[PDB]
Amino acid sequence: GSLTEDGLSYKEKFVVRSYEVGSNKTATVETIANLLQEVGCNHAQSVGFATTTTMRKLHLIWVTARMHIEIYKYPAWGDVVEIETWCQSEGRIGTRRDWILKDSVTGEVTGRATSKWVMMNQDTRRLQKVSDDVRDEYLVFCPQEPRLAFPEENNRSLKKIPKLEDPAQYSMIGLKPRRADLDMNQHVNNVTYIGWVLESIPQEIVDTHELQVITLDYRRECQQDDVVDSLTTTTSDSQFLHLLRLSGDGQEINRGTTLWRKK
Amino acid sequence: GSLTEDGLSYKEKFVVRSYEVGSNKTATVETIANLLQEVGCNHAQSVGFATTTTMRKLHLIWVTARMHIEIYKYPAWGDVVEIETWCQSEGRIGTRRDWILKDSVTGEVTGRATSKWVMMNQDTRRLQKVSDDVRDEYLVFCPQEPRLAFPEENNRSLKKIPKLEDPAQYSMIGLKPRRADLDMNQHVNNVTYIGWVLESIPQEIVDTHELQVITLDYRRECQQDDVVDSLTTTTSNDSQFLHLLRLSGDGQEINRGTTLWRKK
Ligand SMILES: CNc1ccc2ccccc2n1
Ligand SMILES: CNc1ccc2ccccc2n1
Repeated sequence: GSLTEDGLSYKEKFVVRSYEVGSNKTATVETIANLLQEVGCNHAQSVGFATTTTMRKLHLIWVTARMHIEIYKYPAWGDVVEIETWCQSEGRIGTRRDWILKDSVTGEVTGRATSKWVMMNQDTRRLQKVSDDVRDEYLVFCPQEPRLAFPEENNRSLKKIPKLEDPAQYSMIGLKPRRADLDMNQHVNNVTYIGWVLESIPQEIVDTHELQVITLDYRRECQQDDVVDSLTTTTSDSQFLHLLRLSGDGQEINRGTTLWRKK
Repeated sequence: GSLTEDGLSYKEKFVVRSYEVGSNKTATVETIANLLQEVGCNHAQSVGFATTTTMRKLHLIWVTARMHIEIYKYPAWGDVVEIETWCQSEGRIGTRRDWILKDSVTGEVTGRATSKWVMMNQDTRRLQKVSDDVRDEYLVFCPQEPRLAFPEENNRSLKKIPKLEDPAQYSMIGLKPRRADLDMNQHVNNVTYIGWVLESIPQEIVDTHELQVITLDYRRECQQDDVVDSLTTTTSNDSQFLHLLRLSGDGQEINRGTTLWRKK
């Protein structure tokens, strides 16, 4: 991988592995999400950066508020996929990281993703607006003119997601993270929540449809000793409304939507 | 990746990824196990397979009976590890796949692994001895003289593992696979069982020790709708454990194993 010529974005190639694919012999959406996260980590490393600056002194970190992914073609086992990523400031609201997925052989865009990140104190878990002096520290690594993976005026990445009402049509209860679900800081990896959401989709939908779009909001994290219930209701192509909540008190951890195309 | 000069082994390099590491910023044993499985798949693909034409006609497959891994140094996040793998027939008992892990920068052996595979009918799940027709078909891809990752006389890879007696010292109950735990054939990936075994090790041991050796026997598979209980008892500077995975309901054994950990 490497930064591009202007130093304002980063590209990296990946060969799809045997254990990274589903029953269609193409990369799962969780494998895609892991690759997006890996290229984001490599971009931050390449420019000297969690992706923290003088935020370390104040115990501040970037945390994901929303992840949105659209896949047109899932790469096959053994295929090479090229991913380009970049960041942009969204004023004092937070930051945005965008990605473009391409087939290396054809050069065709096979997917796109966007994510919204907010600044939070790692100890109190209190959010805060991005101040001047921290904004300037990473503005030199971002394009100044807007560059959006989802430009379309009125698009799926900015839709408001409603809260699923009980009773849910489908559910998968008692979900728990194991050590492989944790990152280097012992926190549950953001991609595990995508897996948990998908667990309540019936197997017949997975066997006859392909996931085209997933939008996921992150409200609160699941701790290593917490247990999660995954809830889904059809709202329709097939569309679903999703809700992840703690098994005990019913505390919301995530809400989302998925759109699936018939194969 | 590529086959070596004599075409009797396969090598491949991997850069350790950010999500592949634990709290020490080094590759987990499950990341290592996934890389061993990936290099085995690429070796089979490079020589045209890992079932032969005769095996597909008879609905026969290779299944893992035992996995044994020893790690001296876990590669760090961003490091390049080189893995060499090869196979050998073990007469009519089955096949053996071996691996050697090396640090690409130093060329030093940082790990080694060995696995035993048996031939089984895909549908009835009945094991069978390897016939001559099948044996000759893959012998042209294996070294003829013995080549062992674990040559030592009384080495840990061939030890008999006893069955853990109730009550277990430690346990993790209600373990279930999710879709990410399944392979392309919708079967639970062999590496998930390694994770499940390790789930019953206390966090204090993981935080103060490093896993040096793991030996795991595979008796039966966990189906997508099955639930597993993971059981561990200390058997021991070094710490050793006896492990047992069994179905949550009837207590049917799925795996048994041992781990050896050294103090950091
Ligand atoms: C992996 N995702 C998260 C989400 C929230 C966090 C809060 C404090 C520290 C780490 C965190 N990591
Ligand atoms: C991934 N491991 C296994 C173990 C046993 C199997 C039996 C039939 C078909 C596939 C199998 N896969």
